[PDB]
Amino acid sequence: KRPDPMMIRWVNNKMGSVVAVPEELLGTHAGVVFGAGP
Amino acid sequence: GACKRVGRSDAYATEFDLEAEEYVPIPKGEVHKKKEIVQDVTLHDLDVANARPQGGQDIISMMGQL
Amino acid sequence: TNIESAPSLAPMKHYCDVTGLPAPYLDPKTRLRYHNKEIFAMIRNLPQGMGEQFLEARGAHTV
Amino acid sequence: ELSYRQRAMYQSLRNQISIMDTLMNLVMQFRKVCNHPDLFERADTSSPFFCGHFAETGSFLREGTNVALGYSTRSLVEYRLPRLIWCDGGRLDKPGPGNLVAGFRSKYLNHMMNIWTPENIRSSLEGIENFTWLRFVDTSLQEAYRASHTDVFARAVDLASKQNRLGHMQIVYDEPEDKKWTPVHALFQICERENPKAVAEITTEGVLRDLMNIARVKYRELGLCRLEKAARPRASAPPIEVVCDSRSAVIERENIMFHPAMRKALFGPTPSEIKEASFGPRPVTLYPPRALLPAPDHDKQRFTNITVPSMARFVTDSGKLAKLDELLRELKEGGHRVLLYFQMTRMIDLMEEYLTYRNYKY
Repeated sequence: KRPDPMMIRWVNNKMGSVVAVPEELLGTHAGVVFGAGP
Repeated sequence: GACKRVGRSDAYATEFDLEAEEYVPIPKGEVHKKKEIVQDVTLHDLDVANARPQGGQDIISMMGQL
Repeated sequence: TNIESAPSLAPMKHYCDVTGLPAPYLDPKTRLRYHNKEIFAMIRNLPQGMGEQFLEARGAHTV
Repeated sequence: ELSYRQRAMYQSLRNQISIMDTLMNLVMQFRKVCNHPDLFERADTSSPFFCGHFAETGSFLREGTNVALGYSTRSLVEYRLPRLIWCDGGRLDKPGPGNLVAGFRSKYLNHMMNIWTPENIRSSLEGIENFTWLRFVDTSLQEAYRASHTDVFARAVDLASKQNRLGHMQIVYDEPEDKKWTPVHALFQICERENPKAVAEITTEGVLRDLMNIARVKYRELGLCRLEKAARPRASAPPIEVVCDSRSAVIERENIMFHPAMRKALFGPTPSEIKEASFGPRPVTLYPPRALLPAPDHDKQRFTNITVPSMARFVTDSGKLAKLDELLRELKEGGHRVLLYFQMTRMIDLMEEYLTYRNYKY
């Protein structure tokens, strides 16, 4: 299943944590924090 | 800057056979009128208007109480 | 050019097909427009062919 | 013995023994209620008496699978007013023909001769003049003007957008070198710049943080947010309405009683607005920007007086069923699955509902 266009996902475990960003939000303002703005 | 919808013009009264609408004749005088009205207020009216939002400025007044 | 007019976009007023007076009502059975109950009474007991003549006076027809 | 629900109905119907005879018909319904009161009257989701008009559905068979649910609810109390009063200038604030005062008076009392308009304020902004302080209150002439013309609800919506930046300064500009710095245009907001509430939220030992939440914690710890409601209003009604035979009244009813801006503020941003804001190339501040409707204090009853019958209530509503529940749990631990025989066939259905609640097996 392809992930939701606008739910950014945080996951934390023994390895620490990560944030994963939908391909639809890269190139939006919400991508700017991740180095992937417009 | 005051304006009012007087109604719907009765030239459209048969736009439908029933609508929830109020149909009024076209105005039959001049479209423009100029008249001079000597308005009176009082210093208390200025108090009240400046003390609090009045009329349609304060709709939440419909709650009463506070 | 001999091609020279078009229909109005305004809504037309409604007149009684019998007496020409204004008509609030359209009869769903015969589709004649009528002024009042007195004219509705004559419309619903017209001689059988007459209904199409009141329509035809305004160029309307059943077919 | 009988549960109080059984006991009440049984007593009311056995009282008919004094009135009539029919004895067989009565003693049949004795046996009914003494088995379970839901055989006699089913407990079902219920609400206060509605003292109002609504549109009834006249037929189910004619209704079809797609139906439009209009909000039909209206008051039976019904205030007939002529349009001469309600629309044609008997309301003094409503400008139009006839009401020639209202249009002048609105402009002059709210703008021209109104002290809060920026041009008037700007003439009073120095020395001993009445707006001298406005340099040191953090509002601009525009915000002061707005706050003097908008009502308490609209002003509270505007507060929802703002950042308590003076509270953050209390965390940062601490030290003697910081001189407890404050922006000079906020100089008079002393109690915002110096307030324990900000510090108590940042310290890791939450001692004063907890001391400030005592009331809300214990309220919740007492379970009062979850305990069943012990009362509700016996009647409920919608607001009384003006009834006026004009279209302006119908528009103005919708503008006030179903006020779009208040409703939008309470219920928050619309889903397409959330989509536009999240997919936009640059950030945009939504309105309002959040749902300003509070959380309900009762975490289960929320904002309505509708009750749903509990299965625990159903169990205890029959004295036999309440007594049988202990016996069936004993019999379960005795190794027996449920096996019972009934004089009334409909009681088997209630036991199937009971067993599908309990998840015990036949």
